[PDB]
Amino acid sequence: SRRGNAGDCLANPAVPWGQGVEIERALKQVQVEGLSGNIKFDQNGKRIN
Amino acid sequence: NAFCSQFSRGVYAIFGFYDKKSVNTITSFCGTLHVSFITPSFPTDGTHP
Amino acid sequence: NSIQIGGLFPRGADQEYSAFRVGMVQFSTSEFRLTPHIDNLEVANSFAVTNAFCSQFSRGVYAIFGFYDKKSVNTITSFCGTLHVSFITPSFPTDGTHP
Repeated sequence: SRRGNAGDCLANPAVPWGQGVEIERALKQVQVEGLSGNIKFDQNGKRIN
Repeated sequence: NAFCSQFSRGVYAIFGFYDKKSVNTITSFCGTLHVSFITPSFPTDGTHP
Repeated sequence: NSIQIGGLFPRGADQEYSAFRVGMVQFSTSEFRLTPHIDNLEVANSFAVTNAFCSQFSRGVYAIFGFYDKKSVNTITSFCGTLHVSFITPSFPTDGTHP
């Protein structure tokens, strides 16, 4: 919960926030079933299986 | 400006569509501000975080 | 008077920036003068292309010189068509018409 204010997108220098690294690792490590079938991801973000 | 509006609001992920004339605007910003982006559009070629 | 323009140059583009200074010294006049603001960037990073663009629209430039790649060609044409600023470029031409 990054309740610290994100600010604008035009930051000099633009700075990330390291809890964003936490989010995509959860997003890639999801294997559920949906309308198309087996939703299995890669490290890239593309679908496999 | 619709991307920077929601990043000024503060979000954890963004769902949305892109097109051919806007795909590199997306894949640059999500590499920079480390905001994950889930989308049903055509697959980008390359290894995009 | 002195007018203000913006410059977008790739890192590794040594000769063109050298060719940019030779053009300014020769085509200078005594009456009206052009003032550049040079920026060096990666050109494939469309964030940095956007970041360099809006920084120079904050300066209030009159026209912009710069390059673009395949990654950034849509970024410029969507901006210059919206923000009504002129962009002069030696890059490959855009297919279709863009103001």
